[PDB]
Amino acid sequence: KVSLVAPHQAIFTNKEVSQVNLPASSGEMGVLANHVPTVEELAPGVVEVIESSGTASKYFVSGGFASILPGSKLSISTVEAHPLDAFSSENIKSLLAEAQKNASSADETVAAEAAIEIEVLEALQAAV
Amino acid sequence: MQLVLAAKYIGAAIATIGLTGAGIGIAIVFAALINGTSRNPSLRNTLFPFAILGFALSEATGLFCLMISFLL
Amino acid sequence: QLVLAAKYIGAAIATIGLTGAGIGIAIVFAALINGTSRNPSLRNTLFPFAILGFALSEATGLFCLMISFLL
Amino acid sequence: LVLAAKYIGAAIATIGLTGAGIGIAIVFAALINGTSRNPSLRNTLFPFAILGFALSEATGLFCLMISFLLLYG
Amino acid sequence: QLVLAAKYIGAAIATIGLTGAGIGIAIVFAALINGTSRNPSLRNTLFPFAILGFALSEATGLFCLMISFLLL
Amino acid sequence: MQLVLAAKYIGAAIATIGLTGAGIGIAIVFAALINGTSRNPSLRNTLFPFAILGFALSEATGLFCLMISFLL
Amino acid sequence: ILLVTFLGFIALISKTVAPLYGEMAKNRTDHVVGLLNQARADHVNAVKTRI
Amino acid sequence: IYIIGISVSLWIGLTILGLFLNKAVFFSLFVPSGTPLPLVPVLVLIELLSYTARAISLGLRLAANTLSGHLLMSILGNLVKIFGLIPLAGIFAIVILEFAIACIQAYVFAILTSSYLKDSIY
Amino acid sequence: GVAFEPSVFPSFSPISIEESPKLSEFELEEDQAIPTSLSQISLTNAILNAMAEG
Repeated sequence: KVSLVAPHQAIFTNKEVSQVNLPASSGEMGVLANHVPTVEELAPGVVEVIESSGTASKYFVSGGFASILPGSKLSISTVEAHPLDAFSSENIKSLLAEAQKNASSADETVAAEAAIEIEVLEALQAAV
Repeated sequence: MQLVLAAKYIGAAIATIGLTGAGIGIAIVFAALINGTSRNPSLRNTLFPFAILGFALSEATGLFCLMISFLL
Repeated sequence: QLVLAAKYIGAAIATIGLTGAGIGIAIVFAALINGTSRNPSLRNTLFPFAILGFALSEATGLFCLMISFLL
Repeated sequence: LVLAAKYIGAAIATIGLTGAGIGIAIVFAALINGTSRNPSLRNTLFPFAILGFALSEATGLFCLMISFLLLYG
Repeated sequence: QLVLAAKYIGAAIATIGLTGAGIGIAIVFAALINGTSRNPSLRNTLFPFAILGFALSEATGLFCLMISFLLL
Repeated sequence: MQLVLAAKYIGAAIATIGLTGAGIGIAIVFAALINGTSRNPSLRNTLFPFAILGFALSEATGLFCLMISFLL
Repeated sequence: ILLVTFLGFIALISKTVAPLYGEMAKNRTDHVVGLLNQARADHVNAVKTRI
Repeated sequence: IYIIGISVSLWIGLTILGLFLNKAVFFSLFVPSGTPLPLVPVLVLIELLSYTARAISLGLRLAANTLSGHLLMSILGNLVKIFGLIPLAGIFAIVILEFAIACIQAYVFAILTSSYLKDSIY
Repeated sequence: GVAFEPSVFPSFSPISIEESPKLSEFELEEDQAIPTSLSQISLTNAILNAMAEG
C-alpha cells in the first residue's frame, strides 16, 4: 500500500505494493507493512519500491516528503521520479564537472547552489 | 566459632548489591514499551508477549543472588 | 562481640540496592509523562501499564529490605 | 566491637542516596521537556509530577530509617 | 579506641551520596536549557518547575551530610 | 578452620555483585526489540532470531560468575 | 496514627460515594433507559405490524 | 501473619508447576524456541524455577510492608520528647501506599499465571 | 465541464503551522527548519493547483 504521487504523474496511485526503500531526510530507510506514522522529508536518492518479490523499480527521486499515514499508507510525495536507465553516463559527467568549477568561485547564491548540486550528482553516479 | 558467625551476616549484605541490575531491568523494558504503545499500534498483542517474557528473564538475576544470601 | 558487630553492618551494605529501585520508579514515570502529551493516552491504556510496571521494579527493593531488617 | 559497628552502619547505608537524588531529576527532566510541546501546563503533567516523585523518594526515606536506628537504638 | 576510630569512618562512607545530588542539579539544568530554546518558555512556566525541582533533588545531599557531621 | 570458613562466605557475596551486568543485559536487548518491532515488520523473524541468540551471549556472564560463588 | 487514619478514610469515603453513584448511571440506571428505548421501539413495530 | 503468608504462597507455586506438567503429557513439543545454536537447555531458570521466584514475591512484600508500619514506635519517642506535625503526613502517605500495593500485587500474580496457561496450550 | 465557480483556498503562515492541535504527532526535527519550511511550501503548491484549475 503505497501512494507515491508526484506533481505531474502518479506512480503507485492505487494501494498495490509492499516494501518501499525510499531515501528520506535521515538515512536510507524502508517502509514495510504497517509502519509508524513518520511524516519526514525526502532527500535526493534512490526510491526503490520492492513490489512483493524482486520487482523493485529504481526511481531516482530528487527529493520531497515521504508522508506515512496511520492506516498503513505511505504517500511518498516527491518532485521528480525518473528511472535509472533514463540518465546517460556521458551527460552525467558533464554536469558534475561544471558544478565543481563554479563552486567557491563567486558570491551571492552562486556558491551555495553549486555545493548542493555536486552532492546529488555524486550519489546518483555511484548507484548506476 | 566467632569467625564463622561474623562471615554469615556479611554474606547476606554484600550479595544484596545486585538488586540494582534487577530493579532497573524491569523498568527499562516497561519504559520502552509504554512509549511505543502510544503510536503504532495497540498494547494487547505483539509488544504484550515481549514485555511479559522480557520481564521474567531480567528478574532471574535477583532470584539467584537472593538464594545465596539467605543460605549463608 | 563478633556476632553482634556483624549484625549492624549487615543492614548497611544491603541498603546499596536502593539505587536500582529508586531510579527504576522514576524511569517508568519519565516515559509515561513524555508519551501522554502526544495525544491521547490518559484514562486507562497507559495508566494500567504504568501502575503494573512500577510494582515489578519495586519488588527488588522490597525483597532486599527484608533481609537487612531480619538481623 | 558493638559500639564501633554502630558508627559504620549509618555511613555504609547512605550509599542508596544516589538513586533517590537522580530519581527526582529524571522525573523533572521529562516533565519540563514535555510541557514545552504545547500544552501540558495545568494539571495533566503537573499533577503526575507530584504523585510520581513520591514513589521515587520512598527508597530514600526507607533506607535512611535503617541507618538512623543503628546510631540511636 | 574503638569508638574514637569509628567516628572518622562514619563521615567518609556517608559522603558517597554526593554523586546523586551533584548530578541531579545538572540533569534538571540540561533539560531546562535545551527546552528554553524551543520558544518561548522563559518567565515562569518552565522556570517554576526547574527551581522547585532543583530544591527537591538537593534534599538528598543535605540529609546525608547531617549524619556525617553528627559523628565527626 | 576458622580462616578457611570465613573466606568462603565472603567469596560468594563478592561474586554476586556481577548480577548487575547480566540483569541489565537481558533488558537492553528486550527494550530495542520491543521498540524496533513497532516500526514494521520484524516480529516472528529477522529480529526474532537475533533476540534469542543475543540473550544467550549476555546470560553467559551470569552463569560463569555464579559457578565460582557456589563452589567457594 | 489511629486518629489520623479515621479522619483520612472518612474524606475518601465521601468522595467515593459520589463516584460510585455517578459510575452506576452508565450501568444500573442505563439499563432502565435501554429497556425503555427497546420497549418504545417494540411498541412502534407492533403497531406497524397490526396496522 | 508472616508464617502464614509464606506457607500459603508455597502451595500456590506448586500448583502452577504441576498443571503445566500434566498438560504437556499430550502435546509436549518442548517449551523453548529454535535458534542457530544449542544452548537453550542450560537456561532452565523458568517454568519450574520461575514458580519459586514468583511465589516468593508475595512473602517478601508482606515482610517489607510490615517493617514500614512497625517503624512508628521509634518515631513516636522523638516526636513526644521542629514541629511534630511532619510525622502525621508521612504516616498517612505510607498507609495509603501500603493499601494500594495489594491491588498491584494481586494483578501481577494473575498476569504471571496467564502466561503459563497460554504457553502450555501452544 | 461547461460551467465553473469562484472558490478560495487559505494558506497558513509559519506561526500557524507549528501551533496546530496534532502537529507533534509526526517525527519532525526541531533543529532544522520544519515549521517555516512546511508553511512556505504550501504556498507554492496551492498556487500551482489554483493556476491549473483556473
